[PDB]
Amino acid sequence: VQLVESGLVQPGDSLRLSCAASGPSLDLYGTAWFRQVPGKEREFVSHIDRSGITIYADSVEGRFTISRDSRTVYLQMNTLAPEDTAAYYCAATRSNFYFPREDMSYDSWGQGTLVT
Amino acid sequence: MTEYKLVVVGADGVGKSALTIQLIQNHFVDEYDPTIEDSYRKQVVIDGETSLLDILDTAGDQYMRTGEGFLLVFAINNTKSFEDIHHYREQIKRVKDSEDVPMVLVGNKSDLPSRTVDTKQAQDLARSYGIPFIETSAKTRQGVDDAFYTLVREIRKHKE
Ligand SMILES: Nc1nc2c(ncn2[C@@H]2O[C@H](COP(=O)(O)OP(=O)(O)NP(=O)(O)O)[C@@H](O)[C@H]2O)c(=O)[nH]1
Ligand SMILES: [Mg+2]
Repeated sequence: VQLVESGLVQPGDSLRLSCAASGPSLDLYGTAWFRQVPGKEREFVSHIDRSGITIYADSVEGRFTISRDSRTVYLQMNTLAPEDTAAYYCAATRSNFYFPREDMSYDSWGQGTLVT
Repeated sequence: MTEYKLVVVGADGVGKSALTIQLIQNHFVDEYDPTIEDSYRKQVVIDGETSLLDILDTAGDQYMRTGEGFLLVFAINNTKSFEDIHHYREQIKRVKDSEDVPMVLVGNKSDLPSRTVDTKQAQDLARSYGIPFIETSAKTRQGVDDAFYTLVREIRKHKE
């Protein structure tokens, strides 16, 4: 499956990211958002499983909202702070057994998007 | 979300901690360190549905009555550990006053060349109980996902 993602914002402002998918059996895929501060480790942000259950990183719990068009996954980002400046990546897997917060569980990835 | 209580049982040194640590940490812990009782709580996605996984890593009765599913572990180069299996099964069924407990048989250390228990014997014992048998290696990760995945599926089927 192929993933396509959709900048500068004030502290307390909002922004929407989109992850468009294409390929065989799109309905079997679970999708996660990861982010990366330059020079730092990639960190989990949020995930929506094949059945529609959502989970979030404690740092964005209640601030961000992942959703899905019943073929695109969205990351709604609100009340942004300096600590949210990073490169954002969506990732997906049709695996029947995986730990969703681990980047090694995903074999399909978006090209990235820069959020400041 | 749905929550699964898994208990890993077996004789001293069969690899109960090594299997648990390879599953949730992706590394092989080559060191001696016997266990009293360790527990881990992780979110996992099973067949497309996120659930909470509780894994109790035991020493080789209150944990047998709490657990919803049991991983019965033996080491292929340890004959006594294989003989212990029918005893752990009988204890769990007695404690839970049940003959309907989700269980999976695990033959660990498959990477080793000094086997003392024929795999055919473990397959026939598991088939006599109606339970799955998985050959595993906490060192190579062989069958590790299959063992925990199969047991979660058995607990889920029983819960419905
Ligand atoms: N080659 C190999 N060594 C393994 C494997 N699993 C465990 N070991 C080794 O066997 C030893 C005992 O493993 P460990 O996980 O501590 O055993 P345990 O069942 O948890 N013991 P206890 O009941 O004392 O807590 C360690 O040296 C470990 O590295 C395996 O699949 N292959
Ligand atoms: Mg141990």
